[PDB]
Amino acid sequence: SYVEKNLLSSTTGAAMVGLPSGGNLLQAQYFVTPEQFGAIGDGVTDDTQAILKTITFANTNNIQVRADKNYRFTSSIAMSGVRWYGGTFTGNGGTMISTVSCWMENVRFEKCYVKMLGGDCRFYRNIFSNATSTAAFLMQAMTSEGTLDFSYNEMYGCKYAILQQGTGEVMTYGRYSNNYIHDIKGDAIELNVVQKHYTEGLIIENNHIANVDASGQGANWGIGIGVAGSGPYGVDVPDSQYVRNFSIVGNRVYNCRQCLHVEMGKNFTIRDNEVYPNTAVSTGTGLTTCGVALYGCQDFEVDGLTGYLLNDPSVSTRMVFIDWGVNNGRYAGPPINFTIKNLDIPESSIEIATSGSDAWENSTIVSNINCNVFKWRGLPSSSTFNNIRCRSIDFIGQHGSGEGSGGGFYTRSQFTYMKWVGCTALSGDETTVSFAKIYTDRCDQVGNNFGVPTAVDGTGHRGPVLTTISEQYFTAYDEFPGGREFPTGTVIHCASGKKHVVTVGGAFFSDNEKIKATVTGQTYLQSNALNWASNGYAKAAGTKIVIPGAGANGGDLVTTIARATYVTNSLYTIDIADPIVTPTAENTQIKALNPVTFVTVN
Amino acid sequence: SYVEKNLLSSTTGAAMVGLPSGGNLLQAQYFVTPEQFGAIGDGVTDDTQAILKTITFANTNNIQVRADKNYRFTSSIAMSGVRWYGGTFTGNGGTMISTVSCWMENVRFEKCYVKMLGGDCRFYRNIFSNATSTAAFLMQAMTSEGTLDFSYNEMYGCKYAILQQGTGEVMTYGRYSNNYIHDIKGDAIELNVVQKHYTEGLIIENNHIANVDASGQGANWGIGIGVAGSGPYGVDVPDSQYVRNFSIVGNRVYNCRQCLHVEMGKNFTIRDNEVYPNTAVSTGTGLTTCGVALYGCQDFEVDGLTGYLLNDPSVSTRMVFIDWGVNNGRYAGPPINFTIKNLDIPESSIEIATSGSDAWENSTIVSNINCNVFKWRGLPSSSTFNNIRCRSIDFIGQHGSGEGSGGGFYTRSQFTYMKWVGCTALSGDETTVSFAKIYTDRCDQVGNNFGVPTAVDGTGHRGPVLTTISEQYFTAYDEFPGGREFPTGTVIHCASGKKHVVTVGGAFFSDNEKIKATVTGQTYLQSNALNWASNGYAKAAGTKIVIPGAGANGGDLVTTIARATYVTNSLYTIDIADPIVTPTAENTQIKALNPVTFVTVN
Amino acid sequence: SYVEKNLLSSTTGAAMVGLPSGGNLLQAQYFVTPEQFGAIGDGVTDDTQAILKTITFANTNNIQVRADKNYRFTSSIAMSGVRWYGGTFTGNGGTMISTVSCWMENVRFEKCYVKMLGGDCRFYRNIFSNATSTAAFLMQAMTSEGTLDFSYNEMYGCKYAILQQGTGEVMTYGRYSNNYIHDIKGDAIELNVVQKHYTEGLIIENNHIANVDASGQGANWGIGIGVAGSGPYGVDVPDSQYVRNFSIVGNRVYNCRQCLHVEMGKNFTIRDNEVYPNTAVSTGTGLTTCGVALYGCQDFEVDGLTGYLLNDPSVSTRMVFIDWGVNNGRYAGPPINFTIKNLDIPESSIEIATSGSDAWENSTIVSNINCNVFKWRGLPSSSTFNNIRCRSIDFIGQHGSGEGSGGGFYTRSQFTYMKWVGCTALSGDETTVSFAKIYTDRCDQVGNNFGVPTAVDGTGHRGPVLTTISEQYFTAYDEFPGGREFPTGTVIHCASGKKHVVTVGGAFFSDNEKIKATVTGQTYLQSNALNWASNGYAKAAGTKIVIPGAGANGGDLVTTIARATYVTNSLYTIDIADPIVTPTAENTQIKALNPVTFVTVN
Ligand SMILES: C[C@@H]1O[C@@H](O[C@H]2[C@@H](O)[C@H](O)[C@H](O[C@@H]3[C@@H](O)[C@H](O)O[C@H](CO)[C@H]3O)O[C@H]2C)[C@@H](O)[C@H](O[C@H]2O[C@H](CO)[C@H](O)[C@H](O[C@@H]3O[C@H](C(=O)O)[C@@H](O[C@H]4O[C@@H]5CO[C@@](C)(C(=O)O)O[C@@H]5[C@H](O)[C@H]4O)[C@H](O)[C@H]3O)[C@H]2O)[C@@H]1O
Ligand SMILES: C[C@@H]1O[C@@H](O[C@H]2[C@@H](O)[C@H](O)[C@H](O[C@@H]3[C@@H](O)[C@H](O)O[C@H](CO)[C@H]3O)O[C@H]2C)[C@@H](O)[C@H](O[C@H]2O[C@H](CO)[C@H](O)[C@H](O[C@@H]3O[C@H](C(=O)O)[C@@H](O[C@H]4O[C@@H]5CO[C@@](C)(C(=O)O)O[C@@H]5[C@H](O)[C@H]4O)[C@H](O)[C@H]3O)[C@H]2O)[C@@H]1O
Ligand SMILES: C[C@@H]1O[C@@H](O[C@H]2[C@@H](O)[C@H](O)[C@H](O[C@@H]3[C@@H](O)[C@H](O)O[C@H](CO)[C@H]3O)O[C@H]2C)[C@@H](O)[C@H](O[C@H]2O[C@H](CO)[C@H](O)[C@H](O[C@@H]3O[C@H](C(=O)O)[C@@H](O[C@H]4O[C@@H]5CO[C@@](C)(C(=O)O)O[C@@H]5[C@H](O)[C@H]4O)[C@H](O)[C@H]3O)[C@H]2O)[C@@H]1O
Ligand SMILES: [Mg+2]
Ligand SMILES: [Mg+2]
Ligand SMILES: [Mg+2]
Repeated sequence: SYVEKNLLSSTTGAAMVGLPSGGNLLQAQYFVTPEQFGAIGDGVTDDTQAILKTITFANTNNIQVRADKNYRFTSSIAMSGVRWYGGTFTGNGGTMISTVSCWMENVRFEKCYVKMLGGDCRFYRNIFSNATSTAAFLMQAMTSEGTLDFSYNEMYGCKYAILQQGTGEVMTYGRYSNNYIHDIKGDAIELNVVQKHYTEGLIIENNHIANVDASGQGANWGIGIGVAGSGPYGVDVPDSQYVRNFSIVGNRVYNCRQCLHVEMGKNFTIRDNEVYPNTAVSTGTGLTTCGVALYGCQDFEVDGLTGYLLNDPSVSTRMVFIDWGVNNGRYAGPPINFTIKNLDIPESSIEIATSGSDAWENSTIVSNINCNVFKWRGLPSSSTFNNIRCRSIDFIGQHGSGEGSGGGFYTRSQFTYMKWVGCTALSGDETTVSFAKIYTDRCDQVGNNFGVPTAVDGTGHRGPVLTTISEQYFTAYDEFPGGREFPTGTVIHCASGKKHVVTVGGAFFSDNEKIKATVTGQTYLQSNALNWASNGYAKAAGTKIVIPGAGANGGDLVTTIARATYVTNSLYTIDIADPIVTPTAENTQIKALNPVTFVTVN
Repeated sequence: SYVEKNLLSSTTGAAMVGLPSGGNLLQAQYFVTPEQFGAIGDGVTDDTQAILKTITFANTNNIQVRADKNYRFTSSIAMSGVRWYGGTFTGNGGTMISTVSCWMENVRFEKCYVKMLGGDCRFYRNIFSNATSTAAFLMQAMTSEGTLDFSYNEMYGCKYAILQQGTGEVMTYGRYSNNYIHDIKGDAIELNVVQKHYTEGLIIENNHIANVDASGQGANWGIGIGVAGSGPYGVDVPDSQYVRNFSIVGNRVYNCRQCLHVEMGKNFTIRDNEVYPNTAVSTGTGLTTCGVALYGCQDFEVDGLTGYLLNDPSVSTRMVFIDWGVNNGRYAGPPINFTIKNLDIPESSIEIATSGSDAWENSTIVSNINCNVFKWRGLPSSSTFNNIRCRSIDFIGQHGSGEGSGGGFYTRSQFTYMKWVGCTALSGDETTVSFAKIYTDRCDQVGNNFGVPTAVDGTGHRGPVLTTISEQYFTAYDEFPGGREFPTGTVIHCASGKKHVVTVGGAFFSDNEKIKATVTGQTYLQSNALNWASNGYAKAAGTKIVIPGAGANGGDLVTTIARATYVTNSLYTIDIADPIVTPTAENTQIKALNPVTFVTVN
Repeated sequence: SYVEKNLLSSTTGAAMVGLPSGGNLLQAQYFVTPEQFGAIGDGVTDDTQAILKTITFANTNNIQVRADKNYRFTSSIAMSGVRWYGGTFTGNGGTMISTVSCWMENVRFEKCYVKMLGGDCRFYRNIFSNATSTAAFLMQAMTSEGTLDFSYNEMYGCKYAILQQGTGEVMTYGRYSNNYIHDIKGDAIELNVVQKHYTEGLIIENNHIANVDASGQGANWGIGIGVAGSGPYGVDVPDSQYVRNFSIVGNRVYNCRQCLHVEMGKNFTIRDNEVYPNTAVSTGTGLTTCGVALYGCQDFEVDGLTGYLLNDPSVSTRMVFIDWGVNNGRYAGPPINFTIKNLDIPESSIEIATSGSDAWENSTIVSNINCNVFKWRGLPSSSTFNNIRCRSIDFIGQHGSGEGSGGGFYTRSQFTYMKWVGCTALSGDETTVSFAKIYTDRCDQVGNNFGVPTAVDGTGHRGPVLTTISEQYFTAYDEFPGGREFPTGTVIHCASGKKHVVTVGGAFFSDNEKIKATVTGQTYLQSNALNWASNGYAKAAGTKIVIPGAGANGGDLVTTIARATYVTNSLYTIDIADPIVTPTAENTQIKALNPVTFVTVN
């Protein structure tokens, strides 16, 4: 009347054991484990065949796998339809596990990698550690269309972490969110030639990436997050060559040679990312150091960016780099129809190369920027520049050969529009801007601390020649205000009713100016003739001046007034931004860099 | 000395089996399974009663349920306090499972739906598939106050996915985050008449929604994400009728007739959503196609929007639609106190209808916009418009009957303020704006490529009559600059000291202008008399001109200069934006659309 | 031939039971449970020793723990390397569980707290309820370097929820995301003196916090989210004293005395948070009520803020408070190099106290703001103010002793720059601004509804004395436009060619103005002499006026025209913003607050 030794060991033996529910143990087997198929789980014993039987059994009976041990395996394993919770797989270094419609949580993939081959796959709260394959999580040549949620995983110690190659069946939708990827030697997330994919959306969001160092590795290795469509680049190539409708939002990329990269992307947004590039990592892989690098892209925004470069600024300050593509050594595919905005990168610089044509429109917006150098090439059909705080401007509109990517390639004889509102180029006391070849038919400009010159490409080609009057002042006195630069066209209205019109932009310094002798290294000047605390002979900080003979080897010294008139040692004094190089003798003149001409009415 | 066959099958039988811990199997029963209560799990056998006993046992003993099979059930199941992990429920199509204070993970609800009835409920990493009930996840007539975290679930194949009806006990807090909802025939997330709910917050964030097609379904079906308070609409109805303090952030809604909808919302934010409306889906359900539709709302912002419409633009370009509500065929409840900003939707259009009164203030801000048509009705007590790039402006301030929602209903005789700074209305070569009925006491305007006319509603009612001078220019020459439009009040300062004041805004074209004969379809004009490459007879691109007799049936052709003066075939030439319709003979005049009048001082 | 009673109970007994896989029950033991070590799980029996053996066994054999019951424990438990799923721990109130490299999910920590001591720890989907210890989740004196993911947990009923004390080994990286913290009596998230920590990043994002009420508790208790570096404060103290490179993004903090707090932070961002402060909670703990409070911080942005205060506005409207630090009763450490932008807080106020020096630069940006009072102290080396909508401005540049934090401490004689573009100070009909001590060398200002006066700190010290002309108007008539305020320097161009230049800013009211008698409480005035519907004697709403003798005790009444000229009862009428206090007799004069002086040319 007792249970037999046999039968209890049979495939129905658990049916003999009662449980508090009133059912039996056989009814409690909601899973299988690899140990039930012979796995040792010691991380050393070869468990490959045990794993294969588990997968076969789970597929055939549609039963989830539970595991907690460490399964050493030595050759490829194919999985289809499996739900797997827990455990560690330990490959040879780069051994492959393929998944079709697989759901995996709390798994550690040690010294191996997962290759997704199709279906609806889901990966949560896993660890991918120490892979020596090209990628730790690979999407390539899928045999059926896929969707993917790849979220809250941690990946480290590998080469590429997440890599997609766009051959095969399409991924229609993918979310890559809240992963933690660190201490790797390839890209953290690279989606290569995926223009056909992600029709219903690609979203790469809230990933935290740290220490991407591809030193000594292959070409292009070491990008933080990268998305690539298909060449050839070109302003008019078909929409189907581009990766479209995707977003890269809220990620953090620390200590990486090139944090964010897109080429041949269209209709996309790069929003609120935080990046810390470093010239010193991924040595030899050929990447241009920066936070955001975009090539040949159209119809996109960069909206919100923070961080700074970790290397010394003398090596690089490049943070935003928006450029043409290249086909076989020839530039092609200017970026067009884009918005750069809300960047908070005061230490770091922006470089943009675009274009404009009669054959297609290009409308650009740059807005709400805090940066270091703002460097720009190209003349869109319309370009607006609003609330840019920068430390210098390096700007050429219709740039020619030798003046930047695609110089000379396109021109636009039709209506060309530009606007500059509320911008500030200022570093300490210096306002440092350079503008050229702005062949605009209309240019509105207000609220800037500088004037923007526009140019004419052949007589009559941009309408009547006009100068926008951006500054007008009132003085309670009649004498022209000295020592302060005014652009051409500036009007001064006097309380008496007189008015001055500036016909050659510049500043007034009397021909009777005399300064005290100077010595090398001196950063102030003192008056030996005129009253610099009068309005007519005043000295305004920010004004560019020339001190004859005071520069290197007796050249003229061009400098900036750093502090306006004050009295010390009973003399009128100003400070200059650059020290005297060659000493000057008593009663040397000082002059404006740009001497004003004005006319007076009444 | 051997175990009996009986007793081992008893409810304590597992106590006889030793484990490596040194305990017994009975101590390892941390869960129950449905199979322990007779469930077959084959998806075909009716397991309803087995499921009910499981729920009873789990509730009574506070023990979690584990499952992995497929439980066909055929009538309603009520659950309270249950923690359930895994398995598939398969109903008849719309069979109900109710939950009170339930926690569910990794469950598939197939052909059935969950109805939440109260407590603190949590749903993670579930699938809701193929429901034929009205909603797949329903909140209605809760019998106790609730909180809800509904996150990282996938829902598809249903009618409504998530639906709340606000009757019963309140949901005090709810987070709906990171769900994937697709291929449905009702709304993806609809919270209807929930003004009493969400005192401690409603947050709808980072959901990815795709393919919402309610064609052939009931009224209003097919909204992407919708939130509704209670009628009647009205500017002064009680705060308690509104859904308040909620947020809709970071969602993606692809291929949906009306992606985001709020009515009777107050103190809310719609931030950084990406939407792709489509006129072709939800045929017959009566929705206005767009990305964001807001009715009767107050104290809100739309901050950040991307995407575009999937249908052909000839059918619709409507993306943002902010409008009054309607009570029984009468408009009521103008939107007031709102901010529209940071929209990146260059292909798509914005339509806003508001109002202003002496009885209440309405302060509006529209800022940092990239859009197609900007259409506006209504005159707030203060309205600011900053850094708007658009392709046309269609604007009426105090709009009357027949000119938009609520036209004529309210007026404001007190101080009314408006500002336009740094805006651009431009499509290729055309600046296309229409303004009327701007009855402002002060209007500041700078940095725009157009002038904003203000109007007076009865003599003296807006102070002395002033025209803001928005443009002033300098010329090195005395002749008036030809061929370029200047608003009324424009001042031209000459290097000689002369000045021109524009007393009737417009452009100068000499009465002696003669052009060569033209033929139908021609898009250029050539001079037969004057030197168009002189400043006085210049031709600026963007200027609107009239070619007598060249329009349809010999009407005048109003067009725009597309390219300023150039020489070809030894003649001064300009391009026009619109082709000649009716041919013109040699020595026809060309004129400004708006002929200038100016006076010259000196 | 039957199984023995013994042996089946042995540590290998499960090996005798067959399963459908063909393996045995021993191979299915992927976990241990506390009941296998003697735990009763009734929440009452002391299970402390049972828990300790479980931890020992799990550590020694590297096996996960599963649990579902309620384990009462009574003294500290140390855990290292454990993977624990499920169950409830119930301490004495504040009993400690320590973790080193622990992974915990679906656990409830009742009346106890977790103290993290190092390694890589992970906490998901847990509940921390009713702790009476100082904190429910404590990081302090870690014995090895840590990383932490603390996400999707719920915490309530405690004192501090999450607290870190920065002594011991560093946390190199931490993500605190998507938690739900409510009904607590300390801070929700407080990271105190952690300047050495988070080299690879600190990210606090998408947490929902509600009801933080530290009434009756210790000093500083009741902050929503707080991050603190190390004193002493000071503009030039070493970088190592600051918490750096962190972010506080997307959180919601409802009903809290001080929602967000940072002191001694550098290179950080506070982005898109929603906050609802309340003066009534945390009574006695000494916190300044507001949404965001920053002390002594540098190189940071506040980007995006919504919400409002829950108390009556008469008690407080303070929402943003950016201030110096304090060392031993002396202010020190001005905030420098910061950007305040994208704030949508129309009901609530902003208070900023900064500084500027020759010894270091300070570049500030305030942009795209909707607020109530905008209060500012301090004169940076460069400061820009763009698209600020506010209800009043309270501004002093180089503020002195008694005029705000750090008044008098620093001055900058070198180039000092300021810009105001497109700002609006307006409350109903009143434009209420106060500016002083703006000692700038250049100040660009356009598109505002007010003028910004700049000042000179000693003759000659800011260059020639200039007034920016911010407004110019055109009139079709010659008479000066009456009843409307114009800043000094305003130019009016007449259609006749005449021009008026405003030499003393103000408004024109004729000396022949006479009004009808008034009575107390009256809010309109009526003309008894002049035609107020003429341009020369016009009355513009918004103009500040003086009614002699009409204020309290026969003082002059200074008020604002609320409605421009209209006719009622056959008399020219205006409305005023403030009622008559002391009655005035027939034929009293009305005057401008600021009487204009102008000169006319021609
Ligand atoms: C050096 C290089 O590194 C990676 O590529 C980088 C980068 O260097 C490259 O320049 C490119 O950079 C992008 C750039 O073009 C674009 O302009 O900008 C992007 C930024 O947005 C840049 O990222 O792409 C990067 C990813 C490697 O991907 C790359 O590999 C490729 O070249 C080598 C030749 O040197 C090989 O030819 C690779 O070929 C693949 O190799 C696998 C493999 O595992 O062997 C094949 O797979 C299969 O066959 C094996 C055989 O064994 C069995 C039978 C088994 O045991 O199971 O099956 C195995 C496996 O499961 C099978 O799938 C692939 O089919 C094959 O395509 C080629 O990918 C290079 O190393
Ligand atoms: C056509 C319509 O579709 C949905 O409503 C849509 C939309 O059409 C409608 O216009 C509205 O649109 C909103 C609009 O008003 C506002 O202005 O803008 C919003 C955008 O922000 C728009 O969304 O709301 C939308 C949701 C349906 O919700 C709607 O249903 C309603 O009308 C029909 C009549 O045609 C019914 O009267 C519905 O009544 C509910 O029906 C259920 C039910 O299951 O039968 C009731 O429940 C219970 O009783 C059954 C009986 O069986 C047992 C005993 C059992 O076996 O267990 O219990 C069952 C169940 O568990 C019980 O709860 C509800 O109580 C009852 O209210 C009504 O909802 C319509 O179909
Ligand atoms: C009142 C106060 O509340 C908290 O501190 C608040 C706040 O009041 C304080 O002003 C400060 O505020 C910050 C402010 O300075 C800065 O400027 O701005 C920040 C905003 O960004 C403000 O937050 O910090 C806040 C957190 C408490 O933290 C604080 O505690 C501290 O003071 C008291 C004295 O009144 C104690 O001295 C605390 O000392 C700690 O106490 C524990 C303990 O549990 O006893 C010690 O731990 C250990 O020893 C016990 C003994 O038992 C065993 C043997 C066992 O049974 O296992 O081990 C136990 C435990 O496991 C051991 O760790 C700590 O080592 C010790 O440091 C002191 O923290 C005060 O209550
Ligand atoms: Mg777009
Ligand atoms: Mg608000
Ligand atoms: Mg920074």
